[PDB]
Amino acid sequence: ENALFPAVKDAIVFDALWQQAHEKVTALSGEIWTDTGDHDPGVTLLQSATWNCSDLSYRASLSLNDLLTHQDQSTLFPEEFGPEQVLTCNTVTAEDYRRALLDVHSSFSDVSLTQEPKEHRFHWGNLWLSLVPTRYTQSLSPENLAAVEQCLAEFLAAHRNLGEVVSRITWLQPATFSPRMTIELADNINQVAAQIYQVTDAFLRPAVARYTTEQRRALGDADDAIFEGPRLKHGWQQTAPSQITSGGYVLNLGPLVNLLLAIPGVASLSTLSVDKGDGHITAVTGDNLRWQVADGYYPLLWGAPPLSLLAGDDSPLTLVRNTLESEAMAGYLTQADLIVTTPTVLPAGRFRDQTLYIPIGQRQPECYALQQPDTVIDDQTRAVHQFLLPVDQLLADGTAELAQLPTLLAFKNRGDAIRGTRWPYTNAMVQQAIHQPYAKTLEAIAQQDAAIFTQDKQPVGGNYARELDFLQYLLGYFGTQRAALPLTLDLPDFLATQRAYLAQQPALGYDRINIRIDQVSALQKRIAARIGLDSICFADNPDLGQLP
Amino acid sequence: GGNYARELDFLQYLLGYFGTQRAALPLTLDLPDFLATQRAYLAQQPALGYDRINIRI
Amino acid sequence: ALVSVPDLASLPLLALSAGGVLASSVDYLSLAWDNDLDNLDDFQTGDFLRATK
Amino acid sequence: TFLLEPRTGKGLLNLMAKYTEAVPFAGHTDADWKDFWMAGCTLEALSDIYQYPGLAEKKLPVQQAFLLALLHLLETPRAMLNTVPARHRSLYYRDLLGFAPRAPQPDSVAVSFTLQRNSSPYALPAGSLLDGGQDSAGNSITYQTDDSLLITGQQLEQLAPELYLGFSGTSAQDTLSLYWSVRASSALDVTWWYYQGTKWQAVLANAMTATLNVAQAIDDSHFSQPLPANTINQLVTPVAAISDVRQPLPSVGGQPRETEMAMLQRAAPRIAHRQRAITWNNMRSLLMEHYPEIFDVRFPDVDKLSRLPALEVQSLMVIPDGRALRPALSNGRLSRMAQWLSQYTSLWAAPTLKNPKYIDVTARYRVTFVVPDYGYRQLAAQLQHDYMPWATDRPGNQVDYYQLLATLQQSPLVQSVNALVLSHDTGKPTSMETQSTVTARDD
Amino acid sequence: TFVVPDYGYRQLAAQLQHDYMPWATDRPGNQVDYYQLLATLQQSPLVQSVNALVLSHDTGKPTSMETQSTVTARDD
Repeated sequence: ENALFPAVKDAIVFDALWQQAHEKVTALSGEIWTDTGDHDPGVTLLQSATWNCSDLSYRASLSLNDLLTHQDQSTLFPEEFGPEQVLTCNTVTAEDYRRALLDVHSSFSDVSLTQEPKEHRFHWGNLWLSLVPTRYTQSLSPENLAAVEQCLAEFLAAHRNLGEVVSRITWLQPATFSPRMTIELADNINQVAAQIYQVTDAFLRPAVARYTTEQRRALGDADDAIFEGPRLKHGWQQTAPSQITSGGYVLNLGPLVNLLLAIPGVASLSTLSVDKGDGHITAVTGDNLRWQVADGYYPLLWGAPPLSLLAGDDSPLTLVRNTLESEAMAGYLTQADLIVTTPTVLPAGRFRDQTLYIPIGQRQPECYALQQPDTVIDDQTRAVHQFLLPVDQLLADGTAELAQLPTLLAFKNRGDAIRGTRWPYTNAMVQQAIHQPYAKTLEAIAQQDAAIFTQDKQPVGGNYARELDFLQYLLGYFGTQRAALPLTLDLPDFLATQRAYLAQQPALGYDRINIRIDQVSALQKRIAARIGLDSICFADNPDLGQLP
Repeated sequence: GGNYARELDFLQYLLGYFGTQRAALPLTLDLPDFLATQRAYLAQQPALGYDRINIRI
Repeated sequence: ALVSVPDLASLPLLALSAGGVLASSVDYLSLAWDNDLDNLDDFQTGDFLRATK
Repeated sequence: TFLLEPRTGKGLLNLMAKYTEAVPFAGHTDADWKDFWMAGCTLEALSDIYQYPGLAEKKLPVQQAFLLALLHLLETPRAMLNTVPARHRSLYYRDLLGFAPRAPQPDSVAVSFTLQRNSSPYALPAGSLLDGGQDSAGNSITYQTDDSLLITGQQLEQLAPELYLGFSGTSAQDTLSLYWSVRASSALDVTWWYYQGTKWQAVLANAMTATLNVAQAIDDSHFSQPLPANTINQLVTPVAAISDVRQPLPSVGGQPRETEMAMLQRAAPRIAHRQRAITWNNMRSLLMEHYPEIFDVRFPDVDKLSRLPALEVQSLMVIPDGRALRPALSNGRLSRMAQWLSQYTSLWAAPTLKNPKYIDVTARYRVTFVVPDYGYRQLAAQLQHDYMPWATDRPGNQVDYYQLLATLQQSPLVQSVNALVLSHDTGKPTSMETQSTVTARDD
Repeated sequence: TFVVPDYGYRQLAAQLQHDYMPWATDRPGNQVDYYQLLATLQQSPLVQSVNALVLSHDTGKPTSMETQSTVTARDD
């Protein structure tokens, strides 16, 4: 509850207000209105108006989560105005296609995105791409592989900046580089072999870390660092290999305090003797340092874990003694997989709002009025009804403006007024039928003096100016600025241009990059709202606008 | 159920009184005869001090 | 206190009827904050208002 | 700032004067009720009494006093309601979007520890609780030693054996510890050619037997002020080696807790740009966000952007501040600036940065003075200060003629100007700017 | 290779000499393992990447050495 009430509780409680009013009338008059007891009628009227003003002040405290709820919308802000849809994240334009692609294992590692290497032009520049599929290259894709390929195709359709879509995808073939080592242990099996498989597999592909946003902000960063790149449906990446090169790369491990130090981590094993029991992938000169040169196609391990369980094993585990290994390590003792999904942010509203107003005349005691309407009173008991009418509507305008501040400070759907204005009476209330044969006339006065008048606008009433002031102030949130006043356009279409430019702020961040074919290419509508047009440039359905 | 492990934990802790240590886990024996071996090794600690010397027939 | 409201009621009267159950001068602005009133006339002739201290 | 409700009791009274004319003075006929509230004064005269109550001399018709008391009461919920949109903005930045004014950084100093007269080389552990004044709030701030060292008596002969340097503690196992205070550089390489087991861009200062410190975090009412040579001793005194300990220099960096206004000012560009360099002024804003030496960044010309050989180099001019007059920053760091900004660009961008060109412009005054020669020098220094604001402040690329006129004759020692013919390479009523240069004004 | 020149060799030599003759200061093995010395070296915080650790006793890299009449030691 950001609510102001313990802050203003010593300023809204009708004794402070009554002494402020009483000193005011003691100052203004003072030798005309000399008696101020509770027996003069004007004192009672003024203190009743003071009670309604204190009501209006108490309504104007609580609370900021409660004043802003509309009536029916679950959240205060639209969820597209939340983080990771606003211009904290982006759509991908850096190397971050990598981190845009290392989350789709739910329905694989090492995306490499680059450009065409100073040749292979079309001869009158595009991009190339490079993937290793590791856990998509399976038995489960002789035909699912084509569906994965077209999902990649519509991914690349979804991410295509201003020019130069990619041209080559380059599926990258394996090498089954499966080494051989022996280790030795002291106490207690089939779990250490599964962990050794996990460590040797995770050593090949570089690093993939996927954090929950609250898991990551517990590690000690901020949301401007968390909400950076893509909209990750899973996790938060931070890695930057690029293990893929173009000369094949030497892939290499294994020192006393380096690449061989991630093998004794398994909490059973002593020192080793490691061999490379294959000849397809070469080894550079120097085996006591042991770099193993690849040539532009990626290594895998043994394939199946039953291919780790031949008569000829590749990891014998001596204890003193056969130390056999079963398929227990393959089905279980080996699962380390979780999944992350984000609902992207929700705040909650309350709506303790109102339409209730109590007029001054029924605060008054039962010897003046509340008599039935235009039947029993005698044209002077109606005179105090008309005396209290401007005071009642000035007390009601605070209620009316108060019940429009969620749509006065609105982004998407904005109203057509500056402030609030309400007729302060009700059916089954006496003071409506008394004020009846001019009731439509004067509420039309206070309504047009608060609206912006949708057609040919208010020329000297600066309601058209004040709406642009609202637009200036709200566009100043998003690091933008209201377009300047056209001295040669129409007014209402310019106003509809500006409010729709406000209403799509998080959408207007993406379409600098990744022009989809099915919109007006909202960089174009960014320009088309920098100067006020809005022919079709918002509500994107029709054609025939201002063409780029 | 590591009750077989926990009994060997008892044996380790009690054999640690007498300056000895529980025999390591055989990966190739039966379990119950090994457990009966270990508890009888605990049960004769003061007797197992003498017969380094003075083999009686 | 758990004060019932009557027909034709008001919070200065509902604070005097809650300040007699507790004998502690329960200062009507704290009644509308403790019971989550909206506009100082929210009670509807038969609902209860809880007054502590 | 932005208000969310204008129209005070003047505006309310205007609305009320429009409003009450629709009501007949009932019981009587052909009489507006607006006559009742506005009898005695006009609208503006009544609003004047509303601002200043003494304009009524304790008398006016009591419905007007009633109404002004009403409006003075109604000012209060309007005042609560004008406190809404700022709270809306802060609610949107803090609750959503998780923005926060970031925490301050700790200080770092280097203290020297000269020895006693003749005791021994004495060892200090890491974290020796060096003292650094009291506070701004009233509890003692202390700094701690980052690393253990020994204190031997190493003094410093001028810049006896070293490569470029010399000392007066030449012994075996000298274990010398220096402190350097140097400007930014390009990471040179030195050999330090002597041997220790056998005996025998500009800097700011040095020290001997020194070790860097940090601010030991316990509390604060500072980090807005670096400590100015304020350390003279430390906590509990070793008599083993203190004749003195001095820091010579201020602390390295405080970077205090930012204001909420600075937090909003950090937050609004970071939703203007997406932490990306896509178009122009993504580059300007992102590059001035990260390097404070950059005064401004200008852009290439519009038609130059609109030529059929799409340039594919994305050049943009960077004017530094010298940290003098007409500054030009070293090319050894501009390639690193471009390389830093390139990882936040798109692909196929590769932008490059240039020191500007400097075209000084002269013009002669021929001006009369008030009340001789001194006025020319004062006017020259004044007019030279405000046209190269990268010297001191934080301009235009062009220079206007008549704006320079109205700049000159408003000066309090200037009587009357006669002829201000400009000269670039020659005519008076002109201007000058190109989008590859930065103009300047001599004389 | 080192992180961030020559100084790393001297610091690594003193470090690696300290923990293999613990009778100098502390309170080891008779043998010296190869890959355990690997995983001893590349975990050092100034060590980037090791290339070739050929041992020499009297000559081959992926080996060990101990006899039950001697105590091994490690220079360099």
